[PDB]
Amino acid sequence: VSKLINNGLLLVGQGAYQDLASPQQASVEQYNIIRFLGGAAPYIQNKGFGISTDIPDQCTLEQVQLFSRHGERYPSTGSGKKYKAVYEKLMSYNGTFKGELAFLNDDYEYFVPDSVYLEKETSPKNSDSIYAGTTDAMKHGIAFRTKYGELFDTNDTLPVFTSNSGRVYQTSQYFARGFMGDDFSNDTVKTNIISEDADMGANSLTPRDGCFNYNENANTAIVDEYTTEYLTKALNRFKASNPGLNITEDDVSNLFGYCAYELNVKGASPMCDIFTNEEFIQYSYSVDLDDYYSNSAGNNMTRVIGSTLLNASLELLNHDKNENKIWLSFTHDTDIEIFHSAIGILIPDEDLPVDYTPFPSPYSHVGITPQGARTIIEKYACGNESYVRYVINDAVIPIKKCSSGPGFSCNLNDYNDYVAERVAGTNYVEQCGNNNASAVTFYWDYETTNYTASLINS
Amino acid sequence: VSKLINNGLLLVGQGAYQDLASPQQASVEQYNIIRFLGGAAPYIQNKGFGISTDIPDQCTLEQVQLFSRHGERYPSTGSGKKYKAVYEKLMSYNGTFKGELAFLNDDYEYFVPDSVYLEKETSPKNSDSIYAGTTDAMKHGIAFRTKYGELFDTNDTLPVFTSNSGRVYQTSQYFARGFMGDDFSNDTVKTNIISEDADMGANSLTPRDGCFNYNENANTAIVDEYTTEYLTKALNRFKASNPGLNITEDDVSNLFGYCAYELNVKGASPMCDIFTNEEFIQYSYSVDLDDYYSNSAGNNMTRVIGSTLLNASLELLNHDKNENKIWLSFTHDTDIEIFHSAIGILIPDEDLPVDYTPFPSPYSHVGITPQGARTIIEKYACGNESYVRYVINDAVIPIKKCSSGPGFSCNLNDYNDYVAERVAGTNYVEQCGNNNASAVTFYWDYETTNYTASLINS
Amino acid sequence: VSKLINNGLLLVGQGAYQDLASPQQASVEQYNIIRFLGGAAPYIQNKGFGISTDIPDQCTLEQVQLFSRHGERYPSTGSGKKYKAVYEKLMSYNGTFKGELAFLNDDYEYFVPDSVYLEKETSPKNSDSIYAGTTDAMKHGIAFRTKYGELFDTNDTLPVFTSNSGRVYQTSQYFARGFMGDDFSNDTVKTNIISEDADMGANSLTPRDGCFNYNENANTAIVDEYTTEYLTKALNRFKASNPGLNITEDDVSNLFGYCAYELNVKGASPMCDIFTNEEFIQYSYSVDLDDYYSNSAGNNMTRVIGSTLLNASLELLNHDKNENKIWLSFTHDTDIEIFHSAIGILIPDEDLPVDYTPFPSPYSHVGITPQGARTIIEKYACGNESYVRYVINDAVIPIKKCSSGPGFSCNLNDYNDYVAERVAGTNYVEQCGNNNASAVTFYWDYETTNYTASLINS
Amino acid sequence: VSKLINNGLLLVGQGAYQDLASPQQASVEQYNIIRFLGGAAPYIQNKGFGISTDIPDQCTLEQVQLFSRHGERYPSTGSGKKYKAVYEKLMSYNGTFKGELAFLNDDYEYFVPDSVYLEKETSPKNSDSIYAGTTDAMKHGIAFRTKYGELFDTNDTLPVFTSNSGRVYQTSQYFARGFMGDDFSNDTVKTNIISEDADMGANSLTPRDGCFNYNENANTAIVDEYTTEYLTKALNRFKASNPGLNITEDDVSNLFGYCAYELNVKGASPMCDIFTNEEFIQYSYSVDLDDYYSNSAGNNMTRVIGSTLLNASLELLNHDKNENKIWLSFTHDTDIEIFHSAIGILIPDEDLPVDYTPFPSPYSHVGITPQGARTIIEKYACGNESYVRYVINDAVIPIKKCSSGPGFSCNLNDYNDYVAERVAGTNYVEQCGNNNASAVTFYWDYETTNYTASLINS
Ligand SMILES: *[C@@H]1O[C@H](CO)[C@@H](O)[C@H](O)[C@H]1NC(C)=O
Ligand SMILES: *[C@@H]1O[C@H](CO)[C@@H](O)[C@H](O)[C@H]1NC(C)=O
Ligand SMILES: *[C@@H]1O[C@H](CO)[C@@H](O)[C@H](O)[C@H]1NC(C)=O
Ligand SMILES: *[C@@H]1O[C@H](CO)[C@@H](O)[C@H](O)[C@H]1NC(C)=O
Ligand SMILES: *[C@@H]1O[C@H](CO)[C@@H](O)[C@H](O)[C@H]1NC(C)=O
Ligand SMILES: *[C@@H]1O[C@H](CO)[C@@H](O)[C@H](O)[C@H]1NC(C)=O
Ligand SMILES: *[C@@H]1O[C@H](CO)[C@@H](O)[C@H](O)[C@H]1NC(C)=O
Ligand SMILES: *[C@@H]1O[C@H](CO)[C@@H](O)[C@H](O)[C@H]1NC(C)=O
Ligand SMILES: *[C@@H]1O[C@H](CO)[C@@H](O)[C@H](O)[C@H]1NC(C)=O
Ligand SMILES: *[C@@H]1O[C@H](CO)[C@@H](O)[C@H](O)[C@H]1NC(C)=O
Repeated sequence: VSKLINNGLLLVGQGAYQDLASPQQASVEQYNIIRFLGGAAPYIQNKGFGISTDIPDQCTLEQVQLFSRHGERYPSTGSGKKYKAVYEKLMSYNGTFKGELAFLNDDYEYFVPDSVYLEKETSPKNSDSIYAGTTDAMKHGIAFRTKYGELFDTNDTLPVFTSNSGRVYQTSQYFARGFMGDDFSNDTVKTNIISEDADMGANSLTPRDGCFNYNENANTAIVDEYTTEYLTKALNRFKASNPGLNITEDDVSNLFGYCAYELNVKGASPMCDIFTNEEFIQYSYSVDLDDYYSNSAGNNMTRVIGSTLLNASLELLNHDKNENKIWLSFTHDTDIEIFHSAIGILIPDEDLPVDYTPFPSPYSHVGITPQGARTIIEKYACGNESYVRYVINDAVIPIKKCSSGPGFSCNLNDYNDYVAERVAGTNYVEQCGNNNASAVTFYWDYETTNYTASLINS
Repeated sequence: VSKLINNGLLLVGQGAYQDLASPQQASVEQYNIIRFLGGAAPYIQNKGFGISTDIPDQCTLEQVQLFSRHGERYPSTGSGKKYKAVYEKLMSYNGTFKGELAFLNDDYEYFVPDSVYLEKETSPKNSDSIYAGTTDAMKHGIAFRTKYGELFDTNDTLPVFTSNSGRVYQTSQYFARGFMGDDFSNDTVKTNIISEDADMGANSLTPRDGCFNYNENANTAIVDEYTTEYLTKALNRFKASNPGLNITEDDVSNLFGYCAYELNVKGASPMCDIFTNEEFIQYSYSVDLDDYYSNSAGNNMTRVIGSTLLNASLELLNHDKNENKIWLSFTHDTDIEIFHSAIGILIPDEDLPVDYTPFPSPYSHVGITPQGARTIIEKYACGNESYVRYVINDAVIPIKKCSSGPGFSCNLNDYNDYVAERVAGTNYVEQCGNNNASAVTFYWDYETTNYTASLINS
Repeated sequence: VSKLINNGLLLVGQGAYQDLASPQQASVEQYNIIRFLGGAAPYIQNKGFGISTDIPDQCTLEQVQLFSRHGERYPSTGSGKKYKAVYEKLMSYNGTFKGELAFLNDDYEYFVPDSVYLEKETSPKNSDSIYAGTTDAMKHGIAFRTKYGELFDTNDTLPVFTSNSGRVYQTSQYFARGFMGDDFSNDTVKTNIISEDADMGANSLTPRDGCFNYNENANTAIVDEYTTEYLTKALNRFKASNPGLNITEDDVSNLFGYCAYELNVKGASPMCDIFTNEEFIQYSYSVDLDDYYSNSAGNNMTRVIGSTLLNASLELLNHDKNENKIWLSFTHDTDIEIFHSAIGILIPDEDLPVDYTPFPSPYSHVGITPQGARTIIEKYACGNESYVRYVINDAVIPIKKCSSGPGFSCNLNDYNDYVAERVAGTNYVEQCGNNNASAVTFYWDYETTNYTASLINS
Repeated sequence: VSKLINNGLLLVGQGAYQDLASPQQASVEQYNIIRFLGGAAPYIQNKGFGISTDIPDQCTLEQVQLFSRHGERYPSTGSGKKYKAVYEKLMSYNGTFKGELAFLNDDYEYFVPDSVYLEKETSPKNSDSIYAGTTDAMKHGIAFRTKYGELFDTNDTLPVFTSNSGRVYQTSQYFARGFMGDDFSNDTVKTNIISEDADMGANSLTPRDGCFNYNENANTAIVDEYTTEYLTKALNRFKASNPGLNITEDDVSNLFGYCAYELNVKGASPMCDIFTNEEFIQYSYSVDLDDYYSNSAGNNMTRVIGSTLLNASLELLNHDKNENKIWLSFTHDTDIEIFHSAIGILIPDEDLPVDYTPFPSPYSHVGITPQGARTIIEKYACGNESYVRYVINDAVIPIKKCSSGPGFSCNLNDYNDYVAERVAGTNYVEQCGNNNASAVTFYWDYETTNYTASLINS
């Protein structure tokens, strides 16, 4: 395939630049396909606000907390089944594909040829893609040591906190290897594998698993009211070039995710080429809708689940005497998204509408959890005060009305009040129905508790 | 001066890319200096939403309206003279400048050589800047012809509507020249210069001029509540390196515009180097506040004023049969802002806060009126329906709840209801206290009325 | 068509960046398709040597000479015929195209639907392409006034020198309009249209036309020895996906130019997608070969033709008292290429080989004459000396062993000796067999001689 | 310090784009500062020729050899101490620095905090630079696995060959770690540390060490003929702004390396801002000259020395049946340069001139050995033939007259003839005067010879 086809991520051409003095006068980031793929496609930085991510001058790093998703991965078992099916449905067309689907004629292989890769991080070992998730995680580890490394005492073991999802675990490991470089060994790094079982309660990197009363589908109804007409138009366009083509809107909907994962896996996907920006945007909003209403503030149970890690993170912030200053936590998009429902920095004031497409989406799921998502809390001293701020996918995201400190940070005293108010009236044990652990302890007790859950293939 | 210094517009270096597979995974556009300079600095495209600006497939162009600001300019008289005063205060420091202000020692000339350039477009003739306002307008005209020229009948004169401001008028001419290329002549283009005189009432590209009850400064005390502490900190930093340096917070505040203008004029400004991102962002928000409360929905009078052009534009869209399909109007940022107060697509639901810095700014002045600002309405037919949409600084901005047409456009029928809602209860004559023209007629009566005001230097 | 397809010019993907800290560590320019299209595709800057194109500090601009090709154009009459034929040959395939050629099924229109555009500059009026040649020329004019404008006395008419090729003429005009801005009129610009008739002799912007003894095909034999096997491999690949496909290597060869012009005309060409880099590179070298041996030092008659303009240019350089300091000449690639055979700055020491592909090509035709090619001679004073240097497609190209002056320039005294040696033993009248004008005079006599040749459609 | 200053590597601003339709029409890579810093500054990819670095379609990887320099490093002892001496001369200026040297006033620290870092790779651990040498090596390993890993059998140990230089050795380990990812261990990788001791003779990654008749300084008097006038001019400029500043031309010459090293160490260097492009280019050529005459074909001894690795590499390509297909060798720039003296693909036909500055430099040292230099031989099968080609710093560099295979590769049969031609009449023992090992055996006998030299700080 020509290097002129699918050789980048931008759904815009050179036309963007045609009347500019400088290419820097152009706004082309908006057209990045990843932003429309619901967090399934490769890592992308948050749009951000222009705030420098450097620690401000005259401030000194006190502590950092990373909450990271796994890196890019193969489809899940469930999705893989869907994509393999739609591939088989497509391939069983009797006819030669024309138009956007013409690539389907060209000895087009299914991008997951071995199902053992389903659920796995893409890596140099199983993928030819530059967007390999383990690569993402290693490069992140490196970058992260570069920036926050002065907080690391090399006489200390680096603790790593990870759920037992194999891909989350492998992320944590590639991250730690990036961070530690040629000092990485079984002795300089201790990984605490925190089980996803419901019996971990709030003592978890996936506290939703112990929250029995949380129904992620509490709002599927409202989400289903959002138009799917773009799926029909697209299906109809495919049929116009391919008469008799037997696929549905359901098949078409699956092809956005198919695009995202083939991109992850192969580094380029012809499946990405079949949709217009406008279809991408509507697909994207249907994902924001789904995630907002399942995983964020649209679901009235995410505050309480999200607060477990908000609390623990705040405890870490408040304890300045801990020898360890670097908190490395790895988990899933959903956990990070629910954590964000409690953080409250990327959460809209009102529930998302379904009767129109809002611009922008008041809730951007990919701005919070792309593949390789990173939610970082920086703590630093400036004079006689400590300040806290969030760096979400490499953008500083100021806490609303707590952004007066250097780098639009929140005085730790004010951050205390902010968190208090976010978590007011939450009670995990009681709202969730789970009498296991009521709070996170694993950041503190991992030396005396063995977090060695075995890895699951999810 | 090293080509490594001020060789671009981005307030970020290469660290943005350091853990990515592709540079397209980076979000660096948030860091563009222009976005913090309040519309004073060169043109920049609206961040946008990824909507293809192309006319959608199966859609046929019917009409386009352009509402354009003048291009990049030299400082106005007031600002220029304020910049000259600050320059002179700096030059009379006795001492060698150190730190960020050191460039002041280096035969640093004031950037406006001749005060005759105040108020004027920068151009190849008066400026060595690639960011020249006339270049921007000319390239825009070319691009605009390339996009919309199928709508132009070459047997017909191109009408141009411009206010009689020199810079605005010159913009219109460079644009028309870009548009018409080697067909440009006093025969193929007829420019209607619409006076900024208050006696023009609503029949004006600057209807605020005839609005007597409009007080742009009505909300200054609110606006002035916003923090100036960053100015003090910046000043103290300058003083720390330059003991006894005698300038004010007011001076420092003017150095932002000085930066924006020296950038326009010279193509680079050492003065841009003296601020942190955090200062630019607060500066930027002070401008958003001032313009929101003066020129937008913060001021109760702007909806009535803005509605004059909104109505006129709607009359144009409603009228199928006009031989002329390309509307080209040139005016100031203020008029376009007030216009947008009535358009209502880039207007926040609520008044801007003053007691903290919101992220993002709920009202982005530079998203609407950068130098060389362009507000475009495209009208196109898809099937048996006509659709309208806005392209503001090269980004489609869908109308809230009127964006289900192709390319997120509004059915002209629905667009009628939207406009009616926007202009409801407005009355120029009565609200403004002006009994001259009550409505725009210049788009229709310009062949019988001689619109030929003499140019003013403002 | 997806904005992920053909949305740039680079025959490389994101893979180039995958192991870098900064995207600026990547070399991706080498992959620009334009460089392989033999000067037929849009303008591209010369690779260059990193030499700043600014006039050095402490130097002051004395004089500038532009020798410019026309901008991007539609195919010629001859080429158009070839491309239309290959399109018709392709379209008459009975079968559905598969593979690279699949786009041929998709209601693929021939990109020159009206033959009146053959030979013409692409423009906003006849083309949707951002690469419109008139746009290129206008933007150049603007840029050129920005840089060299201090040499322009606005009390003077700008003289423009152009051959009577309609597209060259139109280039000169769009250039002059860019340069003059809103001061462009019949009075501020005087265009001297220099006939391409053989009877102009050396008094010509196309002195090859008066050189009867010049045989551009003196070396076709050696050029034909260069491998064409890549054409077979490509043809075979097309046939493998399309059994029965009746096209030849001749057809395939025509498709590189078809790619180049559809790119010019439409801004993107699916025809560009059918070749590998390796085919592009070999096509490209066959063009370098052809042009080197026809138009440059491989042909023993180009020195003498090239010296006519080298001499005239040098005369202009030596006459510091001329009121006019800006020499604007427009002509064809071949004339500029032959001029370069005499200039000697981009000419290899040995003739090009044909029995292998050399890397790099010792003679890069597209580095000298892309569409919109610009060969500029800058003259500037530094202290008590004047210096001369070449800026070829926006890159400074130092004269070998005359690059000691500021900006790697040649002292005008040394430049005199350099030109003397380049033109030693040339005699246009005698070597060419033409007893018309023996030397260029039109730079000096255009006020008293009327250069108003009528425009030809070539 | 402003993010507008030193925020990139390019010695050009936005003016490069000002008359283009697409920024991809610009040639800005010529302006990269790295290309003028003589291999001292961060990694940069070879400018290259547009050849796709992908394995050609229908070709199957058979073998790869990597010859890698150490990554970016701190200054060597000598250079570091020279930089410290210049820093101290500058700091003892009594006076406030003005002009380009003003940053010297701003609590400007010397960039090597601890002399223990001299000779060492920059890494996340000792450096906050994105350009860290270890990061570069690690990312390279990842990329290399992604490209070549189909050739790796995971049942087999990965052998690594490195010299015992600390920085080289560390490079090899970061690379291997990138390559092996979470499979890296002392079991999956076996590193063979090949001593730099002269007693190693030709069985060495640094065979120049055992070559007694090799005088790297044989040609210093030739090299010293090249102009130093630019140093005087630079110095006089520094003096003009700083009266009585007491530094030499020698000092100024060292400030180029200081720039390169501070860039490596800090990620930005104010010292890079003190030179013009024209000075960097002359500096750059002084380094090309020195290295051409010391480490390449300018020195009569390098072909014999280089031929040791050329022969060994050829023995590897000739031997189909080795279970190991991935050769990873790590050594210094000097060894790779001398290697290239025998490879002969980036070697000029003639000795470099000294009496002027050629464009381009006929021998580009940084094109061969930037920090993190990579010379790769790929061997792949196309049909019943095997092909060999070179990828130097991410660019395919075809062998002259052996580039007609797919991807401009050389049939291994032809490659044998090429190598034989290159090594003809060479004899290490006799030409070098060293009777220790006469040939490389370490690639074959490393499982029976213990290659385990102790690390040196050089
Ligand atoms: C390093 O860690 C050990 C074991 O935790 C501790 O006892 C010792 O105090 C530490 N050494 C230094 C130099 O900090
Ligand atoms: C914790 O959760 C697990 C799984 O739901 C359950 O078996 C156990 O009873 C719980 N423990 C308590 C004390 O509720
Ligand atoms: C968070 O901590 C507060 C105490 O500050 C507590 O009342 C609340 O239950 C906690 N929320 C969760 C879900 O852990
Ligand atoms: C806009 O038009 C409406 C009727 O559509 C009219 O009643 C109203 O006064 C107009 N507003 C202005 C301010 O021109
Ligand atoms: C129109 O505007 C003028 C100038 O401001 C004002 O003085 C006059 O009263 C107005 N005329 C009418 C008819 O209201
Ligand atoms: C302008 O040009 C005219 C006519 O060529 C000439 O006579 C006059 O001297 C010039 N005026 C100035 C101010 O240079
Ligand atoms: C000049 O050239 C033309 C065309 O070739 C020819 O008719 C004429 O005779 C020539 N004049 C002389 C004096 O040779
Ligand atoms: C160039 O000028 C020289 C005189 O300097 C002359 O001998 C030669 O004929 C000229 N060459 C051409 C072709 O005009
Ligand atoms: C390279 O190998 C040849 C035989 O192929 C041998 O005669 C020659 O001496 C070798 N050169 C070196 C320097 O190892
Ligand atoms: C090998 O090299 C050593 C160390 O430089 C040298 O002294 C010795 O003579 C050599 N040995 C032989 C066998 O030539």
